[PDB]
Parts: sequence; structure tokens; C-alpha cells
Amino acid sequence: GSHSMRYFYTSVSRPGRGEPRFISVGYVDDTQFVRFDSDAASPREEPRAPWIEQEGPEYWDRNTQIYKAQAQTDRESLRNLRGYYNQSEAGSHTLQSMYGCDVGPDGRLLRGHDQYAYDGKDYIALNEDLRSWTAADTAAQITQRKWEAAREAEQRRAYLEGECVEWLRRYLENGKDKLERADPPKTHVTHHPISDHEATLRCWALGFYPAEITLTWQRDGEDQTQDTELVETRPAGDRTFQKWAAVVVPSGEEQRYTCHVQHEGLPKPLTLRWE
Amino acid sequence: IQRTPKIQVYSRHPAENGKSNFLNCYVSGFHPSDIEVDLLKNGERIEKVEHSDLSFSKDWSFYLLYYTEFTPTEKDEYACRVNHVTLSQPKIVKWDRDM
Amino acid sequence: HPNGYKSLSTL
Repeated sequence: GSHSMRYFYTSVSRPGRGEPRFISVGYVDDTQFVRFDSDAASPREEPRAPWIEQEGPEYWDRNTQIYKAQAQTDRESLRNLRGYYNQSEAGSHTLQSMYGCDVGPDGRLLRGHDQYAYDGKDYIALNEDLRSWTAADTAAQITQRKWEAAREAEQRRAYLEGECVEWLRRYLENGKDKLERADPPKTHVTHHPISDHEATLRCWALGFYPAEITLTWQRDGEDQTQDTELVETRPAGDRTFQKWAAVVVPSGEEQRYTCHVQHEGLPKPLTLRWE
Repeated sequence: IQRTPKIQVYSRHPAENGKSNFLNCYVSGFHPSDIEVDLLKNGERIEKVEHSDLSFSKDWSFYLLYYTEFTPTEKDEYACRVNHVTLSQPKIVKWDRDM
Repeated sequence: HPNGYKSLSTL
């Protein structure tokens, strides 16, 4: 189907430790495949998915250098940001960056992304035409003027239309085994009595990838929009995901309740009931 | 901006007493990124606890998975303790194998 | 592959 590559940078300034902590993680869809942490003993890009290990020493050395320069640049961006908001140096502040590209089933660029947050609020973002920015702020308007004079957008476009898509296609092919895969949820319902006349039915989805999933409970085919307890989808720690939904039902009438699981790996939604 | 962490404590596989498993503490929705997470076995912190690489969601809030190998039992109680600038005191959430 | 092009671009 459709696919995405994304990198997430976080930079956190520290008051007396002169350099910010800089962390980067790289993803294809919901699979983490690289990481970099400036606080490591010897900071360098490290593999985090099997299919990226075959990349050569020039891949790791070049990316390590990119992160090292990005950490220093972030350090200076953080100062500039503190200056723009008249904040004192003694404060700890956060700069996050998120960028990458989306491709369709044929591998053509669908969309490029490149945006920033400062202390958790949108700061500046590259627009969909990859030729202009939306500034969220008076401070971000300073960044915009500078990036307009530098023709920054044209540099982001060079990457997003070029090497971004090109390496994503290469990864999708190298990890085809696990990336074109959609693993459908293996599902079951459990029964937990509350009292003599109440019981909880819990609908479980386990071992599925990617994370997107919808669980919906129905009594007699009617959606239980309210009355359904839903946990946030959560990582199992093995690159698959977990989720459950629950309803409290009257004892005796449990077969009237049905759980529907919809997922990308399910051509037909699963319908589940106890037992 | 400041956001409080959401916390879930759970196992990778369905709990079976005597079977080795992984105990997970999933912290999410929080900002800023500094966060303290311990896993507890009968109230004492477990030594060998790994965590995932810091990432964040679409609303910019961070998430992390803390996890350790463990073997659950009838009697042994497991929990997750989290502190964050948005929390007055540490928050402890006990592990329920049915959740 | 990270974007090396922008690794010098300050905000």
C-alpha cells in the first residue's frame, strides 16, 4: 500500500551542561530502524531493525556526522529561540523536528513533511507545496524571514523529492518481508464477573502491525459509542501492538454482544463473541 | 506547555505462572521529555530495566516503553512508578494480568 | 537516510 519514512529529532537544553541532549529516531511506517543519542559514550547512528544492518560503513559514518552537525545546529537554534522569546539562559527548553516523505503503492512521492515544535507547540512548518512555510509565531516569523532569504524551502524540497523517497523505496524493498507485511490481530474475548448479575467482556487484539486499529463493541448490531472502555494502543516490545476494548454487560445476555476488529491486515473485519 | 504522562503496565504475552514473559510500562502523552520510570517487584525496584529510544506523537508529546524480562506468579505483585514535573508525587500503577 | 542538507540550518 502507501508508506512513509520519518525522522524525529528532540533537542533539550541543559543549563550548566553546555550542549543540549540530541536524540534522533528514524521510522519506516511504524518500524523504528535507526537511532542516535548524543549522550552515548561514543555517539553514532545505530541499527534498530534487522533489514538496515546490511548497510555499509559509509552509511553509518556519514549519518553519524549528519547527526553530530545537526546537534550543534540545534544548539544554536535553541539560543536563537531563547533570544526570540526573551527567556533566560538558565532555563531548559525543547526543540523537536519531524520530517520525511510519503509514497503511494507505485513509489511516487505523495507528500513531504518538515516541521518544528518549540516547548511542545507548533513553531514553523513547510507547506504542502514544499516552497513556503507557515509560521505559528512572531518568533517563527523571524525564522521564516531568515529561511526565505536563504531559500531554505528549496533545500528541503531537494531532499524530500529526491533522496528521501529514494532511500524509502530501498528500505521497503530490503525489509519487504516485514514492511509490506500487515500482521492481522490475533483476537479473543475474556469474561470477568463483577457481581452476581454484572460481568465485563474484554475484546483483545494482540500481535498486530501496524498500530492503526479499531475495536468496536455491539449489542444486537448496535454500536456502543458510549459504554465502551478503550485503552490506547500500546507496543508489545516486539514491534507488534496491543489493544483492548471492554463493556460491562448483564449476566445472562452475553451472546447479544459482539466485538468487531478492523485492521489493515484484515480484508474482512473480524467478528468476535464469548466464548 | 506541560503534559501529564499516561501509564499502562502489562505483559508482552498472556501471563502464565512459571512462564518467562516481559513486563512493560508504557508512558505516553507527556511533555517535557524528562521522566523517571521504575518497575517494582513487591515494592522493590527491579535492577535490569531497559527502555526504548525517545520518540513522540503527532501532537508532539513523547512516549517510551520500559520493559524487563520476568516470570509471573500467583503471589508476586508487580507495579510501575513514574515521576514527572507535572506529578506532585510518584504515581504507582499495579500490574493486572487481565488488563 | 536523514536529511544531511539541512544539518547546518539554524532557526
